Order: sequence, then C-alpha cells, then structure tokens
Amino acid sequence: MLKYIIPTMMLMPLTWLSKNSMIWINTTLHSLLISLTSLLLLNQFGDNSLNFSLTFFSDSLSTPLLILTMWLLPLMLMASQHHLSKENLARKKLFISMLILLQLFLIMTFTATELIFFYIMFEATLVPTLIIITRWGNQTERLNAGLYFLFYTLAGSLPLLVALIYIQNTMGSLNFLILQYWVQPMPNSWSNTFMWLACMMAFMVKMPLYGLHLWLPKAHVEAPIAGSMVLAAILLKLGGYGMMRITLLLNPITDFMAYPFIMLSLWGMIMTSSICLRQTDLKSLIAYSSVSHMALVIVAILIQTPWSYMGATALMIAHGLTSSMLFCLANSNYERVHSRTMILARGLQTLLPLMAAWWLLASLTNLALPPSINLIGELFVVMSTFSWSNITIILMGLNMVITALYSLYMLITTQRGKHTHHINNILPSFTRENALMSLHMLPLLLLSLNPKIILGPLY
Amino acid sequence: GWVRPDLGELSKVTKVKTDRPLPENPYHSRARPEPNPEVEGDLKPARHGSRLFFWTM
Repeated sequence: MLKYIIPTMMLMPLTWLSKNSMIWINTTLHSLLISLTSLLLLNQFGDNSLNFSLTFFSDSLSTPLLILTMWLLPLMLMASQHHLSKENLARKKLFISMLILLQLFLIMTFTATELIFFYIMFEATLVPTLIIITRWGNQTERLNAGLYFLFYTLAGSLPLLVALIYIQNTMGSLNFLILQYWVQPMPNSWSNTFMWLACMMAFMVKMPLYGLHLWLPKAHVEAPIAGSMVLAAILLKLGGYGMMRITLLLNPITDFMAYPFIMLSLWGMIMTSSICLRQTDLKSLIAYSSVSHMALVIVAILIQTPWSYMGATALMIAHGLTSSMLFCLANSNYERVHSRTMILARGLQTLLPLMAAWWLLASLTNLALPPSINLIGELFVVMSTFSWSNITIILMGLNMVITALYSLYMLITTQRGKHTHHINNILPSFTRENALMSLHMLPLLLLSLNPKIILGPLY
Repeated sequence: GWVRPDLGELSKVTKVKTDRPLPENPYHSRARPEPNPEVEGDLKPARHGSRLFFWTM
C-alpha cells in the first residue's frame, strides 16, 4: 500500500514545480495513472484479507472505496476550474495541493489497520475540507457552514477517542485481527452502554442521522464543487466504512440498545425525503437525498445480516457516484446561470440538447433503475429489514415512492417545458462537462454489468 | 611537686585502657528493614521498539 502512499506524496511537488499553464495537464495525467495503478490492487481472495503491512491492510470492504477515492480525485481535479481559472497561480496551486493532501489522508484512513490510526486520519480528513469550503465557498454563510461542520463533527467524534483508548488498554492492541480473534461479549451493564453510545454516536454524527443532519446541507449549498463532491461521497461513505469496522465488537448489547437509532433513522428518512420535495435551492435537494440514503445505510448497518452488509456497501458506492455526479450537473447549471434557485432556470430541453441525456440518466440512477447498483443496494436492504420485522417494509416502499417522486420532479422542473426567454447568456455545452459526465456514468454501468467487485466482505 | 600544665597541654586527644567492652547498637533501635534489589547486567534492544499504539521500531 506504500506503493500507493508515496506517489500521492510525489504528485504534490509536481504541482509546485510545474510551470504556468502546465500544472493542469501534469496533475490530471498523473492522477489518472494513479487510478490505473489503484485498479491493479484488486487481488483479494477468499479466506483472509490482504496485509500491506502490520501498518496497512485491505478488507474487501476497503478495496472499492479506495478505488473510488483514487478515481474521484482526477475527476474532481478537472471539475474545479472555470470558477478559479481567473484566480492567482499561487492560490490555484494551493487549492490543488490541498486536494492532493486530502486524497493522501483518505488513503491513510481507508487502509487503517489500527482504530487509533483510523481516528487520527479520520479527523485528518476533517481538517482541509474546512479550509477549502471557507476559502472558496462563493456565498455569504460559508463561515456558518464550515463552523457547524467543524464543531458537529468534532463534538460528536471526540469521546470515540476515549472509548478507543479504553479498549486499547483493556484488551491489548487494536489490529483488526487481534481486536478480532479475541473479542469477548460485553454484557448489559451501563458503562458498556455508554461506550457503545460514544462510538456509535460519533459515527451517527458523521453519517448523519435525522437529529444531527443540518450539519450537512449548509456544507453543500455553501461550498465549492470539489469540497461538495469529496465531502458527500468520500466522507459519508468513510463514516459508514468506520462503523462497519468498529461494530465487530459489542455483539450482545446492540440488540438491547439499538432500537431508537433504527427508529430515528427510519422516520427521519421519510421526513427527509418529504422535505426535499418542495424546496428551492437545487443544490440542497441532492444533499437531503444523501441524508435519506445514508439513513437507509444506517438502518442497514445496525441490523446485522450478511445480506444487509452486502446491500449496505453496494448502496454506499452507487450513491456516492450518483450524488457526486448530480452535484456536478447542479454546478454546471449554476455556471450557466448565476442563480442557485430552481424555478428560474427553466427550459433547457430545446437549448443544450445533449445535457438532457445526462440529467435523465443521473436521475434514473437516483431513481433505483433496476439493473443499476443503487437498486441492488436498496433491494438487499429491503430484504434484510423485512427479515428484521414484517411491518417495516411500508416505510421502505414509501421512501421508494417519494424518492422517485422528488427525483423525477427535480428532472422535470429545471429541464422541462419553457425557457423563460430573458436569460440569453447560456452557451452550448463544453467538452469538459460532458467528459466529466462520461467519467461518472460509465464506471457505474460497467459495475452494473459485473457487481461481484463492490459486494463487500460477506460475498 | 605538681608541675603546671603548659599552654595548651590540656588538649591533645588521649588514649585510655578500659575494662567494659565497646558497645554495638548504642542507639537502641531495630534492624534495617530491607535492602533494595539492585538491577544489574547488560541490556538488550527493546522488544518491538516502543509498544505504543503504532510506530513499530
């Protein structure tokens, strides 16, 4: 894994001592070469995981998320011009190097053997995102958004460290195998309940669930496209990854104590899918969509079925791709018209004839189109939760109906019916935006052909 | 007779033979409780470096 750590370091002074109007080509080319080399990882077989040290090791949960990170880097590094192409050379290099450093800590975090190391690189992922969204937020409440982001994610995430130190000095080391192969049941006392609530509540903050979800939408509508897509896809699916790893301990008490979180997640999934049906501010619909789908992920993690974990990791990867792409189309329409609203930018079937295909195809991958990976994830979560109880499938299908409703309303609102005929500034679609759309969609369809990769540990 | 002692001959620390024996433990106290076991010998390089969270060797 060091063969993936060290060229991420070496790609950073590349950006500094490449000359003017040549940093772009070198960084894009070399990060795509890193993406091929990342795809060469996929070796993981059968019985064990694979160990790239006593420091690095990869479960089959971590492999598609790692390839997702090293694939979402060059897509973003191309995605983030035309709103900073007029800015300075030094600030431009600082932004690109900040994204490279954020990739580095994400690789650190996904191949974290030890949970202490996982926590350190977790909040190391947390650090540069505040700087990115605050320095290039392009709105007036970016301070409020970054500050809520910071204090929510710390003040939830912080006693997790105390619980991990306690496990460190009551059971020896914190390799995942020796945390495994040794883990003993922890009975229904109260201190065990608070340890569970500390760990699970830190990751509850990170996902988010419904009582803690206003964390998210300000940090997406008041942020640039790079921070938005990395924030949503890699940070929320990293939180889910972390909960998947740490839930191997605390086996008996989750049945006793894990009912109200299931409850808040289900009813807030319904209320969040309802709130993203009537809003303006086009960017925010995808944010509350992400809240709904990760509440579904949380229900899937806290019930403890192998069907549930396969559906959980499939839903994670598919929704990461879909929500990142749909953020990128929203930024494309915002670069067309400086609005951020929804009822203004109408028309766009007549004009921009090719963009309709990407809007429709992204809205259908959000619709749970049936050969796609999104429906595979949602379907296995529905199967596992109907095994959990015979009555909760009503909420799942009602989420399904409202999800199709708001997604297809988001389609037929902005891009259906009549241009407002006072706009007269929109240019035909560049090759860059459609290259980004083709870099989003085509891996999702090619995984829809062969999804034996993205199903996780319990394949 | 009785020659006067010169200045300063009422000095000059003096021997005398006795009959009673010289005493052990004139401070009527108990024995000494415990010595401390002294750590000696050569030392090996440490077992796996630090044995902290990580930073192995």
